[PDB]
This record gives sequence, structure tokens and C-alpha cells, in this order.
Amino acid sequence: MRHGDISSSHDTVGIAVVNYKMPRLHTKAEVIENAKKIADMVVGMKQGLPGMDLVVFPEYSTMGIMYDQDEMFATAASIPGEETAIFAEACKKADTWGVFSLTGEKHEDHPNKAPYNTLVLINNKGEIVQKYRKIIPWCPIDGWYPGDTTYVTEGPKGLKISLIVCDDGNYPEIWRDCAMKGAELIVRCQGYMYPAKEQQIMMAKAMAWANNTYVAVANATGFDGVYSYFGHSAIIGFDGRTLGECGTEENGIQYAEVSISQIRDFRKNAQSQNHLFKLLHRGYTGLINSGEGDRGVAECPFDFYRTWVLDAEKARENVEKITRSTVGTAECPIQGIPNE
Amino acid sequence: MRHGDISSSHDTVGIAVVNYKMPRLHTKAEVIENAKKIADMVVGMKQGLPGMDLVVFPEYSTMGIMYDQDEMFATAASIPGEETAIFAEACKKADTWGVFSLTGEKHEDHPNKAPYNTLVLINNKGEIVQKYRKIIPWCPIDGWYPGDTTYVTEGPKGLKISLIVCDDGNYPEIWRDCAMKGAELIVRCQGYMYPAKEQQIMMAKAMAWANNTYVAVANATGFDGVYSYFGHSAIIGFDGRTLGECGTEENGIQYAEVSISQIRDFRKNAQSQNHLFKLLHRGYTGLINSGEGDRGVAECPFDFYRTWVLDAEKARENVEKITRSTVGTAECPIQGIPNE
Amino acid sequence: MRHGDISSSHDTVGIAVVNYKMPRLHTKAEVIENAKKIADMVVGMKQGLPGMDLVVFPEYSTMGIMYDQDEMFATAASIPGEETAIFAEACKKADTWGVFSLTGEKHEDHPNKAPYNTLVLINNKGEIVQKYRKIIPWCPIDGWYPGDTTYVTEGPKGLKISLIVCDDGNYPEIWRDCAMKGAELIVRCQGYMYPAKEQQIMMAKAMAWANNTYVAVANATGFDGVYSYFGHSAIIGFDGRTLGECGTEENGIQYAEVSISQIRDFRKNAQSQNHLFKLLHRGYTGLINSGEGDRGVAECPFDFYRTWVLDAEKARENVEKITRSTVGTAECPIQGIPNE
Amino acid sequence: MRHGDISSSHDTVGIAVVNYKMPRLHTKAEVIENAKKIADMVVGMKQGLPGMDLVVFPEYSTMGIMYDQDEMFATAASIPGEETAIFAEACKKADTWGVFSLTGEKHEDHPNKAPYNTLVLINNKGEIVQKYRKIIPWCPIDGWYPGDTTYVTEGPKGLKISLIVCDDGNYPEIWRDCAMKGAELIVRCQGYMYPAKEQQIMMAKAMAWANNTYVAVANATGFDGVYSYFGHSAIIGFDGRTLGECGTEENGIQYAEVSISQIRDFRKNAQSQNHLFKLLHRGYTGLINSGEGDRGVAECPFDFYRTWVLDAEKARENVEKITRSTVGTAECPIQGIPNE
Amino acid sequence: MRHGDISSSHDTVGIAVVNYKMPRLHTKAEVIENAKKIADMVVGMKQGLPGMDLVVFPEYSTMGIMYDQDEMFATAASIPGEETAIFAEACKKADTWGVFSLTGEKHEDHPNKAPYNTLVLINNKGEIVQKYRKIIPWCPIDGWYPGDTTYVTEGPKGLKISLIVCDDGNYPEIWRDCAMKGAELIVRCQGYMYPAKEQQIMMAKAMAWANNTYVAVANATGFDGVYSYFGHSAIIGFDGRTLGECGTEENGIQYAEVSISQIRDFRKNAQSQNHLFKLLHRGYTGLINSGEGDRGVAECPFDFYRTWVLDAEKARENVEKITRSTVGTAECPIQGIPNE
Amino acid sequence: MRHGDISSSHDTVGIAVVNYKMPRLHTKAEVIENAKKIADMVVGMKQGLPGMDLVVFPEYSTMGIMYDQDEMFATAASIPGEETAIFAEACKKADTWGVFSLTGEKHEDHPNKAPYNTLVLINNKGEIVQKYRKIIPWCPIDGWYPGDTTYVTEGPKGLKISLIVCDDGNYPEIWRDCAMKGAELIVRCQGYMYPAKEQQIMMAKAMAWANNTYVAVANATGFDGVYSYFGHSAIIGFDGRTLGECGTEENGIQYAEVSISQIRDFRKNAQSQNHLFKLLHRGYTGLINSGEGDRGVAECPFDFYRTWVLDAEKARENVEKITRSTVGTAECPIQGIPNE
Repeated sequence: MRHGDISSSHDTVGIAVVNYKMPRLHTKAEVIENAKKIADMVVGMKQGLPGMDLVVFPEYSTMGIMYDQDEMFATAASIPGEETAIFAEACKKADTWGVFSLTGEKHEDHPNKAPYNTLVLINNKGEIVQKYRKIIPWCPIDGWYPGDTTYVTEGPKGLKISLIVCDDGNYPEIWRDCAMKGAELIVRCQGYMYPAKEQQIMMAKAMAWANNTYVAVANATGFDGVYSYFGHSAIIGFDGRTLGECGTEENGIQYAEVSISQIRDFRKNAQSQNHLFKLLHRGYTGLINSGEGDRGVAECPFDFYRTWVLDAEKARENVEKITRSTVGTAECPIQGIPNE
Repeated sequence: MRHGDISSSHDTVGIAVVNYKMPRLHTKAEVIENAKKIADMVVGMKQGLPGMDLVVFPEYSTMGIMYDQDEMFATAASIPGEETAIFAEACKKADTWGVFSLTGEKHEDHPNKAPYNTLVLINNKGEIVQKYRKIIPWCPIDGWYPGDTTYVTEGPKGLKISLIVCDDGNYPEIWRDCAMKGAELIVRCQGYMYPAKEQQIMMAKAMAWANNTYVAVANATGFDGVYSYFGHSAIIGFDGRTLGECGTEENGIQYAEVSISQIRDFRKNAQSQNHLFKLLHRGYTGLINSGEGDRGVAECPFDFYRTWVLDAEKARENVEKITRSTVGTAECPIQGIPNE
Repeated sequence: MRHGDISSSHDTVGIAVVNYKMPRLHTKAEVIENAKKIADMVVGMKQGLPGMDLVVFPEYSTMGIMYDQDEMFATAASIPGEETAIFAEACKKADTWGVFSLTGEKHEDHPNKAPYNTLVLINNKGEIVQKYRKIIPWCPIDGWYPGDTTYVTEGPKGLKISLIVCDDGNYPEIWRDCAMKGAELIVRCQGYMYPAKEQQIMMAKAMAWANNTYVAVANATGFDGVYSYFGHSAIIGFDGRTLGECGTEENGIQYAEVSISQIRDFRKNAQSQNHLFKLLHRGYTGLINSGEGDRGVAECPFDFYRTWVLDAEKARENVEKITRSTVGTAECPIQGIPNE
Repeated sequence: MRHGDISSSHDTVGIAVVNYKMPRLHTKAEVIENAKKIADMVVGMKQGLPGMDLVVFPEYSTMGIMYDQDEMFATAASIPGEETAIFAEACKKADTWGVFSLTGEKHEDHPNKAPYNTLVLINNKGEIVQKYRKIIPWCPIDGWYPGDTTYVTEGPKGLKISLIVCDDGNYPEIWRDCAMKGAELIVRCQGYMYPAKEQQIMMAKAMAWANNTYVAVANATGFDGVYSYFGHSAIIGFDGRTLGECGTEENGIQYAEVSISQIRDFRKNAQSQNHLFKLLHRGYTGLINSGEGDRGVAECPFDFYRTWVLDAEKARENVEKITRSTVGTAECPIQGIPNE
Repeated sequence: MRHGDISSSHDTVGIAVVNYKMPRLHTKAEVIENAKKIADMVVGMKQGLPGMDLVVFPEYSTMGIMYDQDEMFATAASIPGEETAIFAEACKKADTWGVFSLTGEKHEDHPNKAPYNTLVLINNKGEIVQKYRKIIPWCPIDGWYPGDTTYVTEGPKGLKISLIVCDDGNYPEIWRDCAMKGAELIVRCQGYMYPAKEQQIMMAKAMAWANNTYVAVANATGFDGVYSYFGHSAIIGFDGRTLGECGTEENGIQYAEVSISQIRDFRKNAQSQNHLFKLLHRGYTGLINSGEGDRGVAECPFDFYRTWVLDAEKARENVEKITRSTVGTAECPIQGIPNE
Repeated sequence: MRHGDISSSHDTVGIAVVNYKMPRLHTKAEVIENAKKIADMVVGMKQGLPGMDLVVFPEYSTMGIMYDQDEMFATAASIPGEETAIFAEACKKADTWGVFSLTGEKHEDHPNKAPYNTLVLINNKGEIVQKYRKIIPWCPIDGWYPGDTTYVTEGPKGLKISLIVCDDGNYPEIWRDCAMKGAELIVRCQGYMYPAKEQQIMMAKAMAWANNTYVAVANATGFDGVYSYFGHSAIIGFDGRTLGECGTEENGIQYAEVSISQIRDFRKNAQSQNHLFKLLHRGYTGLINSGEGDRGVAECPFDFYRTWVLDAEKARENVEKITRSTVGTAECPIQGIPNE
């Protein structure tokens, strides 16, 4: 957990995050050409950052956002496929792990259902070791089919990694789920457009803190014809302090060293802010002092979560009363999104 | 949702938060005397802030922290009781609602079990309308008996309020639970000691954002013989932007106007960052476009929460593998807290 | 007055501001081609920002700065003209109002007097509804002929709008004049070059506060051969708090929702910081308490303004004694600017 | 214009500003005792700050705010009087000029009209050389009788000084009036209560910039039974950059050196941001290039100011249409302030 | 190197720094009474911070500044002495190491020469293990006799510590000297008065970075009759990032965990910003590639340092030509300080 | 020492710094073409900044970084040479001094030893008046041959200038050496890549403060195939306060006026923070008061510097014990850099 050098040690994973300029592409050939640009960038970055063990690219960095539906379907990727092969060669040549974005990934019922929005973690041998599909698409605009699963994978030097995508990160639940499955690093890849710049910078730091986890964010930059992407790729310590952060600049990079021993030492020995431990051992001191044994309380005291788990339809009904009943609003209509 | 004036309108609740200097008290008479000081402060503040509809004091502001166990038991309060009567008179005289802290509140089995750490919301008629007991004591140091329930209550001008206490707020789950029960304002009262100043300032803003809720924080200040409390009481908009924030100064105040119509208009008409709605309607655009109807997906996709709800003991076992098995650590022992 | 979403409601005007990269152009055909690029950008932005009701481009965004005098005269625009027609079509297609810059606008005595530097507000029907000519050119470098008039126009959803241009905004008087004519939003379009970045970010916020008005700033970016433009386009609430702000990045965008009901509720019900009201009712409490009736004092107590209005030549003489008598200084001469 | 040392030179005025803890007093004897505390503080500060030439105390620092009307009248001061004599002795002993606050100063019709709220500038010989009465009381709460006049006085080392008080500074007009009368330093003394902390920090910097003037702010601190005062006393350069700023701490001090030659050199030789000059020479380059002579335009182009000067009642009527017609609002009533 | 918890582990030293309110004392008995207050504070802090291994108090925290020369001599301490015995008992009772300030420490020729300004490091057994005398008194005001020696001592958990005092830290040379002697933590104790707040916050961070060392700063707070002390006690990582920082509040505390293994791993394995290594191996890559062996260049290339070491009088003469020849300046005279 | 205008006076040097986009070049012809682009930029900037007296470009701005060794040798420059002639013509045409970067400059034994990394200061007559070779290459990656000498040269308006390059500035010793040779402005030209953005922004400010010197930084921007350069070119006052700073944007510019009389007045008359004077007059007050004469102590009290000067090999041995013995580390190997 230290910032400023280009090296890394046996104890630290050298993580680079890339403020990749958002492409605006239309064809499969254009997508392959840009994949090769990303590969070239990986290899060059390693020459400058000899400690680099993990390189992270934004959501949409391979395809850009395929606004045209026909082009979306025509460029949707297979995984493994040609794009991932190009990335895997770069990971081998640069002796690094990497996180890359396939937007779309063909649905099992392609082309008759929307593609997924997917990340892969590729190891330094070129092997795909995690494939994560966006659980929370950025609706209404995002038309991707939602995924359903989070994963944790042993990463470089044994650092445990989970992947999440852009809007996912507004929801504390996903960060919690990953950490509670053992993640030590949560990687948030995004094409996060203005407006919500300051809110997203803050969310990543808050979630690092709340889940006692390292966080790496790679966010797109530039204007793509529709959106301007605000950058601020970052690496954040498990104590909530930023390691390094980019600005809004195109093809900014940040690089930091995250210590394997430090996060493990914290998770064993931290007390007042060992959030993962404490959530499942509530009130341990008071129960001990009250003659009630020495584990605190584990039971979930939050009705929302009990209802959501038992009766998701009821939870949905409840929130519709607080918000609205239809996915659209007639005060700001959007074609294809129903309203009242 | 606007900052800088002392007025309030039919549409806005005028909220004041107080950086109350932490008392260091020992006797019931001292506690009553300080309760009367708080009452006097309420009445004076109203003369300066004619728009004030809600005034919020920190956790521990009535008793301070009763480090001595005998004094803790001797000063534990009944609710309603003498202290709350003193506060209620101030609320009536100043025509304001108020949030006050009773630390301890006698356990049902007092003095044979630890007191609760409790907040009350008192209306402008002097009536106690919410009583909240800290669900997440700040263990290991906090010896209070844990509460088990969150509440939402109709507040001034109909603004819906939930109360939470200090360490509670490190856990996104509580903020979510309150918002999903309909809270429009979450009030976090705390005696939040150094070290974790910047992390706590950030958490409140992140939770305002994540839950699309107003947030008011009242934090203690000063040194009490054990801890220094960092202040930074604040009022935060549902868009994640601070309204006003105190520094670390003793008896700082902040005051802001929170619009009832704005939060309700947002919750009806916001789309991309309508987090409450979107969590229970995932992927609506993609499902519509895929021929699958128009509600998105409600089901909880996060195994942590399903396991915690079904099998809290298993969730506890799982987190112990990531952290430690005992509530204490032998590398930093604390009397009364068992370790390996 | 809220930030982070892409929607807007019946109560809010969705405002986008654009960090438009400064063109460096030479011919009429180049200017038309870039006008069409701006039009395309409007239409694309609306696809990403369904709540957008007003889009704002910087000063010089259509022509760039025509440093060559012959090219300045050759490219000076008519209003209405070809450029405004191109913009108007975009406003209709995207169902948005827009603010665009014509630099120059032909003088009535063109080509025998310097062009004006002009902004237009175009409604969602394509109609030009305000045309504002820069009252305060950025002399010495700016050679535009000064305008003489501020305007207020009913905007989207009835939000009252005034336009100002770049250096205008250093002078509090213009902001006051617009607000006192009823403006609810003051739009400052600029090609504000380094050096004065931080000062300009601060001025816009201070003027929002001082005049209890929403403020939208669109500032250019990039290097144009002479100047680097610092961006930091922004939308600011009437309470002085930024809604959203860009960095220095080329073609950054910010987007915020400004509530019509909130500014009107403030202006009716704010008291201590109702600056517009209070300036014309000074000392009302003291006069009431002194037996002098209930309106305070309206009379202007500031001799500068009385002298400037009565005897502008005298005010000019007075300031020349404090500064210098000639428009130029011999310590830093500029061709065409006389000095002593 | 430089910060960090305790010295001063023939070219620099050493200015100290004091975050004076707000007194809460009731009697004339208490006021005299606190005046002597201020005197003692001046003398001690000079021993630590050998360059100090000017020391500035907040509004209300001598009396505090006399909330009780009888005590207000009983403690209202004569100027010169006993309090000013005590201050003058300190100025002589410490060989410094000083700015002190008399709240109230007896009205000419005392006790039958409200006192003024007054500042004095006392030279290093003990002589009162400026007496300024608050033109803009902080209504509704402030009950002081409004003053009507700004002044400029030759200060230490010949630095020209104007005094203003607290709410005055929200109105750009007063800062302009002082600068246009020749002020080189505008001193803003205040008891500026929360809420509006960040807005007031920004206003002082913006006004330094807009008027090309040094600014010194002395603001109270602490809680006085009604208000908490936010400190952030400061000294700001004529380029808008803070020299030094206090936090919210009681009896904080800041100290900076302001160069006489630098402000005069700027006002002679600055061009693009010579705001005082440029306001009365608008469009000089364009007029020269248009064959219209070499002074630009002096005439006031802002109808608000012409109307306010000609017909203050009309300006008042106009603003009442934008805001409200009565000094009070029935949505937030205040005793003694009429509403509809 | 992590912030937010109250624990510490075998790998981390828990460091607390104290924003101790500056005393204003006159007698030996008063000094002893305040020493006992510091002792009590240590013991209480340990009850709240079970990980605390090192507690650091400001310069002057025991005596305050003895402005009266007779009182300075009368209260000058012996080391070891009564004050250090009181501190040592607290260190034993709280099982912590501590850094305390004796101002003055009797000169060997007491009372015929000025006292030293001294820090002690006391271990958890009560033993004084470092005694450091201020090498750079804060002249002109500081009248202490200068010390001449820096030290490094094995600290808690083996962390190597050096002590420095207040003005020392403006001079990069001292930080370098300590680090090059092996310090892993440099403790800067200070009574750093306004004005230079922001400069001192920055210097400590810059020196942590430049010397690849942890830094702990304890700074006084409050007003003592002469000076206001700005606080901002802090703990900073060897990567230049703050761990935790206080504000200006009286008796603020910060607490952070500094990892022994992390600093040692950095100093072994960092490359681009291994400043200690690189200063003595300049240009190693270029020399290797040029056929010149594999150590880079060690020789000092900076004439200032060669001259200062060889011929301090010449270095002094040289700087007098750049600055002034006498310790005083006639433009800002100070009694006892000669000028021209 | 003032920021915001485009003018300059007889007392101020107008300094512009350029965030020059990093080239990625391969041939001599490409280098010449880019040199001509820099020349054109100088001339254009002067048209916008009539006060400009000094323009500063980053390290590598002429060649970029020649990663390919053959291309490095093929493009290494002579000084004077063709590139410097192109720059000199721009300096004459724009009537400005300039700082430009030649990377490489042929070694005396070219092509058999690595080139130097060199800066030139060119006056407004086109004459090269300083040539500085990087003393501290950014090893391990930087393969340039180290220089050995710092210089001070009379600059525009007589401002004394020293040049340093990028990694040099991490070492306080170089800044001290330049200031002690009489520098009034230290110019740091750099191609400073991410990661260490915030650390480098802080170092320049800290060194301005520590050495009581103006500082100008020109840093590259953009991505060059290997590195992303973070910009934040800046001009900083001798009091440690930034004048103006760029962001990360390509071809950003900052411009500030630095007063010759102010730095000289400070260096004569500052007392508490006259660091240059005080380092060679330690403890003057205490020695005077102790009967020991009136100059303080000049002798160097820091063993590191005495050892480094006397016995650089010993100093090297000492630091190797603290860090490592070989220039490389086997935990992060780099081809060509030996390790254990």
C-alpha cells in the first residue's frame, strides 16, 4: 500500500490503471485494430513500469459504446475470442495480468437477446481466469443483458481479485459481496460519463474503507459523440486513502503498489474498523459484559435484506411506492422505456 | 436542499447540527445540569435561526462517555425520564423537533446487563416519536448492549426521518435499510473520535448519494480525558453534495434547508442515479429489448446477503476465515476481550 | 438544484455546458464546417442526456479567435444567418434550447468598424430569442466593438435567462444588473485563457451567491496557437455551491438540474441572505425599532455609482488617478494601444 | 504581498487579523474588562510579531452581541470614549495601528433610536482616523441603525484603508465604492455566524480580485449562547490569492505582509485584469480600431444602477416583484418584522 | 502505514500525536502540575488507543514559552529530573514510549548561558533513550542555546527514531542527516505559531517523501498571550501521503499505524524514488551503458555543501551577500538583535 | 509575485510555463520539425502574453524520449546546433528569453558514451547563456550520462536564474546549491511521468519555501507509448504559495509575474523564515544573550554532509546498509541493471 515508485517487490502487486480514451468505432475490423492498440499500450507501459503485475483498462475500451444496434450485434464478442487472444498475447509478452472489457459479449441466445457487458481477468500466461458480466447495467441508457454472479480469483502474487463494472459500484452491496467472498482487490472498470464525477471519485474511496479492500478504478476519458468521460482512474488503499489518482486527461495512467501482507495483517489484527469482522459479531463487548458469551450477534437486523432475499417482489413493490411504479417517467420520456 | 440562510419555508425543513463539546461527567446531578445546558442551547439557537425545525445533538452529548462502570450504571437513563423531559421542554419552547442522546439507556434487565446507547426524536410538542438503540456498538471499546431495530418517523413538515448512531454509519446496510423503509433524512449522531476523521466525512456523503437521502451528522468535539472528537458535523444533500459542514471547533453549528418537494421529485423522476429504484429493477432496458417484459430483475444476486439472512452462523464462519476467529487479537490485547 | 442524474422533471431545467475545444480556423467554409460539428454534438449529447433542455457552448466556439484581421472581417456573421440556421436545426432536432457564439457579428457599419462579439439563445423551435453583444471586451487584446445592453428572456420551462460573455463576468455590476432585471440563470460563455483559472472558477461561484442566481459557465479548452483555455465549465446553484464542474479536458461536459420552484421559493422566503431584497431595504429592523416605518432604506449610499451615473467622465478621471491615464502602458507596450 | 514571516519592511505593512472568541457580556464593567483583554492581546501580539503595523479585531469583539435590548442601550459606546481610550493606549504601547469594534455606538438620538454598529481605525499615536458605521445591517436579526458613508484613510506606511462590517461584504457595490475612492486595503470586520462559512471565505477572495485590492478579514469564533462564529480570518492579495487564513479556532491569528509598491505597480501597469481602469474604458481596442479615439467608453451601461441612483423607490418596487413586498415572510415569522 | 484503526500489530507501531494546548505558566510548581496533566493524558489516551506504542507531545507542551527571562531560568529543567520522572511513570503505566519537551533544559553553565530547548524519547520502561537539543532555534525570537547533534535510537518494535524541533524542520538538511543515519521515523515536535500554517503542513509531507521516512508532527494549539499555534499535528507515510492530520483544535489527537516491514521493503526494493540510495549512486544506468562500471557516482556535486563543510565562514560570507550582513534589520528592529 | 494578468512591468519578469505534449519521434528530421513547432508556439504565445519575458518548455519537449538506442544516438544534439538556432530565432522574434531541452546532447566521447540530458537558457538576443546537464538522471530507466555542475545566470530584468531537470528536484540539495549561489528563480524542466503527481506538485512548493526562491516548473503531458506525463506546470512564489498551476491538459500554459524587488526585499528584511541567512547563523539570539557575540553559529552540524564531502565512498557504503548494495533488485529486475 504505497505510492510513487515504478518498482514492485515480492510483497506488492504493481497495479496500473488506464484513463483510456474512449473509442468511437463501428466495425469489427475497427474493434480488432483498437484491441491491438491496447495490446501495444500494455507492452509499452511495462517497459516504463517494471513492477507492473496488473494492468486495468476501462469498460468499453475495446469497442467503445456501440450506440447503433446493428453494429452492437455485429461486433459482439465471443469469449475466448480474437480480442481476448490479442490481449492474452500482450499479457504474456509484458509478463503481466490484465483486465479488459468486451462490450458486448454475445448472449447465449445471440442475436436474439441483448449482449452482456463483460470483463476478463487474464493472467501472465494468457489464460482467462475470471469472466464477469455487469450485474447492474446503467439503465435506462444501458441496454446490456444483466449478469448474475460475482467472482473471486487468485491474482498476481496471490492477491484475491473481484471484478465489477461501472454502475455496479454505486451499490454498496456488490462491494460487500466481493469482500465477503474474500476479495482483497476490487477492480471497477468503467466508462463513467459526466455528470457524476465527484460522486464516483468519492464512492470508490468509501467502498475501499467500508469493505477494508484495495480498490482499482479504470475510467474512460474523452468525448465519443454522445458522452464525455471524466477519467479519475485511481488506486485506493484498504484504509480509504487514495494511493494515486488521474485527472480527466486522455490516456492518463496511475500506478501503485498494494501490499499482500498489509491487507492480511489488517484483516487479522484491526479492531475498531475491522468492518468485515464486526458486521457479523455485533456488540461483542456488551454481550460479554452482560454474561452472554463471546461472539457478539451475527443475525441480520435489517428487514430490507431479509425481505429482498425472501420476497424480492415485495421489496420491489415497496420501493415502487417510494419512487415510481414504471421504469420510465413521462416527465422525461425515453424511446423504448415505458412510462405511465 | 439549499445552504446559507437562517430562514426556512413551507417546503424546507431547517436542520441545525451541533458540534457539541464532549462532557466529562460522573454523577446523575452533573448529567442533569448538562441536559439543562443543552436545553438552553436549543432555545438560544432558535433565536438566531428562526427557520430551525430540527436540532441534532451528538451521541454522548448528555452524559459524555461513562468510562467508569459504576458511574455508567448509576447514570443510565429511563426513557421517558428526567433528561428527556428537560429536552422536551426546550423543543416546546423553541418550537422545534430535536434529536438527543441517552448513553446509557437502562436495559430491561438493568443493572444486570449493559445499557443501550439510544437516540430520541422529540417533536415540537415535546412528544418522543422515535427511540433508536445503536445496532452496531463501536466494539471493542463500546460496551453497550446492541439494539436490533431501525425506524422511520414522520418528522417536521412531514419529512421522514431515521436515526442511526456513530459506528452504525460505517456499514452501508443500515443506511439502505432506513432508505428502503422510506427515510428521507437519515440522522447520524456520533461521538466519533480521532483517528478516522476523513473517512467519516466521506462515508456520510457517500451514503447520502448511494441512498438518495438527505443526511445530517452531529459529531462531538473536544478532548474528554481519553478521546479527542473531530467534529465535522454536516448536512448533506441527496445528490451527495455537502450543504454545510463544521470544522473541528467546539460548539460549532451548521444549519441548512432541506426541501421536501425536491427529494420527492427526485425519487419519482430521477433515472440514471435513482439507486433505490434501480437496485430492484436491474437491467430493465436489456430485458425489454430482449422480449422479456418491462420490470427488470428484482432477485438478489449477492450470495453474501442470501447466506447472512438464511444462515448467519455460516456467514460468520466465512468471515472469520478472512479475518480472525476470536473477537480479540493477542497482538493488541484488551482486558475483557478474549483472544487466541 | 441537484446534480448527478441525466433526467430532468417538470420542475427542473436540465442544463449542459461544454468545454468545447477551441478551433483554429481561417475561412468561412471552415467556420460552417465547425458549426455543423457543434450541431452534431448537440444532437448526440441529447441522446445521452434525455433531460437536457439547455445546452451552452463557449465564446469563440464557432469561429475560434480570428487573430488575422482580414479573416476576422471575412468571417464575421450575420444574425440570423447561416451559422444560426445550422444551430437552430440542432435545437429543433434535439428538442433543446441552446446558447451559441458568433465572433464576430458584423457591425451595423461593417466592414468599417469592428465586429461585435455576440451570443444567441435559440429555443427548441429554432427561434433566436436573445442576442447579447459583449459589453466588456477583454481589452487590450480583444478588439471587438462593445455592446451596450443586457437582456432577460423566458427560457425552457419558464426559467428566466440572461447571457454574458467572458470578461463581463469579472465585473459584479453585470451580474447584478441581470439579476435585478429578473434573471434566474446567468449564462457566462467564455474563451477564458490561462493565466486566471482559479480566479475565474471563484468569480462564478461568488456571483451566484451574491445575486442569488443560478450560473452556467461554458469555457473553451485546448491550445489554439496563441492561448491555452482552462475549461472548468460549471453549473452553480443560487446558494453559491457548485453543482458540477469540468476540469481542463477538451470537450468535457457538465450537466445539472436547476429547479424553478427552488429559486422562486428562495427569493420569496430567504431572509438573511436574500441579497436582492436586502440591498434595497437596508436596516429595516433598526428603522422599525427606531419608529421609522417598515421598509428599510432604499437610497444608494455609494458615491461611485452616483458619480458614474451622473458624470461618467468624472468617474473616469477619478479612476485614472488610481491607475493610469492612457489605455496602454509604456512598461508593456502593445501595437495599436497608445501609452505615455 | 507575501506570507510566512513575522517581519515587515519599509515596503510592507504587517497586518495581523484575530479570530477573537466572541464574548457573552451584559454590563458596562464587563465590556471595559474585555476591552482591556483586547489591549493586552495587542501588546502581546506585537512582542511575537515585530513587523506588525496593523491589527484587526472582529465586529462585536468588544461587547459581544447585546441580545438584551436594555443591555444594548446601557452598553452603547461613545466614540471617542473609554473603550477607544483603552484601545488607543495599546496602539501607542505596541506602536501599531488597530481596528476595533463598538457595538453599539450611541445614535445621535440615543436612547430613542437604535445604536450604530461601528469600527474605528486608530493610528500608532492613539488617534482615531476613521469611524465607519455598518451601511448594511444583517437584517432581520441585526437591529442596528444603518450608516451611510464609506471612507478611505491614509494608513501605516501610507497604505490607503477602508473599513466595512460583516454583511456589507456580501454586496460587491461596497467593495467597489471603497476601491474607487482609492482604497488599497479593505478591512472586513465581522461576527459572521454559521451557516454561511464557505460562502464568506469565497466572497472575500472574489472581492480582492474584482477590485484589485488587498483584503483583511477578522472574524469571530466560538459559541455565544445563540450563534457559533466560523473564524477563517484571512489576508488576501489583490490578485485574489489568499496570503494566510485561520481555521475556526478560538483566538487564531493570521499575519501577512502587504507591499505598497506592488499594489501601486499593478494598478499602473496591469492590463487584462486592471478591473478598476477597464470598467471606465470599455472596448478601448475596438474603438481605436474603429476610428473612434482612444479612451474606450465610460458611460454606465447597466440600467439597475441608473434606476437605483435616479429613482431608488422604483428600484425597490422592481426588486419586490422578484422577491417579496414585505420585509418579513409569514412562512418564517420573526417578532417585530412585519409580513403579509 | 495505514490509518483509521485504534489497534496495532506486531508489524506496526501505533503512533499518537497531540495538538496540546499551549500552557501559559510562570512557576516551577505550575510546570510540575502541567507535567502531571500530560501524564494523565498519556494514560487516558492509552485506554482509548490500545495499539498506542508511541505518544508525541509538542515543543513547549510542558513549560509553555517562558517569555520572562527570570522565569525561564527559574523553570529550566534538569534531565533526568522531576518532569522526566513524571513522564516516565506515565510511559510505564500506559506501556508506551513517549516524546516530551523540556523548554528550557539547563545549560552546562546555567544560569550564565541560555538554556537548551530539548526533547526526550522515553521508553515503555521509563528510561530516557534519546535527548535532542534544537540545532536551529527559531531566531530572532527564540533565545535558546543551539544544540549540535542528531541521533537515531531503536524505538518500539525496533522502529528507528530521530527527534527534531520545530524550526529545524524548515531545513531539509536535518531530515536528510537523520535518514542517512538510519532513521525510519522522524518526529518533529513544535510550537509552531501562525503565520506559516500551510507551509509547515507541506514541509513535513515533502520531507517524508524526500527522505523516504515516516514523519510524526506534534504541534501546539491555542493562544498563549503572544502567539496562536496552528495545530495540524500529523503522521505521514514514507511515500509522502498523509496518514492522519489534526486541524487547529485544542487537544486534538491523531493516531496511525506505521509498518516496520513496509519501510524496510521499500528501502530495499524501491527504484525510481529510492532517494537515499540514488543520491549516492547518480547516473548508474548511464555509467553502466558507457562502460564505466556499475555503481553510479557518489561524489558530492554541490559546491555549497563542500564550501560549508571546508570553510563555514566563507559560506556565511557568501550568504550575507545574498541576504544581509547583520542578524537584525533596521527596517524591523528587535531589542537585543544588532542591525546596521 | 502576482498572478492573473498578461502584462509585466519593469519590476516583474513575466514567466510562461508550457505543459508541452510529449512528442514520440524517431528521426532527426522529425526532431527539427518539432523544434519548429516549439518556435512557432513561442511566437504565438507572445502575441497573447505581451508581458512574457521568459518561456519555459519541458524536458524532452524537443526530441521526446528516444527509447530506441540507435535513434537516441542518431538524434543527439550539438549545442549550439540546429535545434538551438531554431529556438534562438524564436526568442529574438518574440523578444523573450527561453528554456529548451536537448535530450540527448552528444557526450564529448559521442557515440561511445551516453548523451547528456541538457537544458539551455537563451536570451532575447538569441545567445545561449546557460547550459545545464541533469546531475541526477532518473535511474534506473534514465540512461543519460550525469552532469556535474549547477549554474546561476543573470536573466531578464536581472533576475538570477538556475536550471534543473526533473528528478534533480526530488533532492533538496540541488535547490539549496542553486539558491546559495544566488539564484532568484529555479527553473525545473521535466518529463515527469505518472505515478508521482501529487508528490511532485508538493516538492516544488516546498523547495520554493525552503530556499526562499521563485520556482517555475514546466512538465510534459500526454501519453507517448510508454509513459503518461501529468502536467501541473506551475509558477510558485518564494513564500511557498503557488502563483498559477496547470492541470494535466495537453499544451496547457501558465503565466505569472515575479517581482525582482520583492525577492530582494525579502532576502534583506525577512527574519523568522529567512532560511538562507539563518542556516549559517544558527542560534544568534541565544549566543548574544549568552555573551558569545552576534553572528550565531555557521559550522555544519550534520555528519552526513561532512562525510559525503570528505569520504563519498563511506557515505555510499553507509546508505547501502540502509537500502541495498546493488543498483538493481532481484525482486524487480531490469535488463542491464545488475542485482544480487
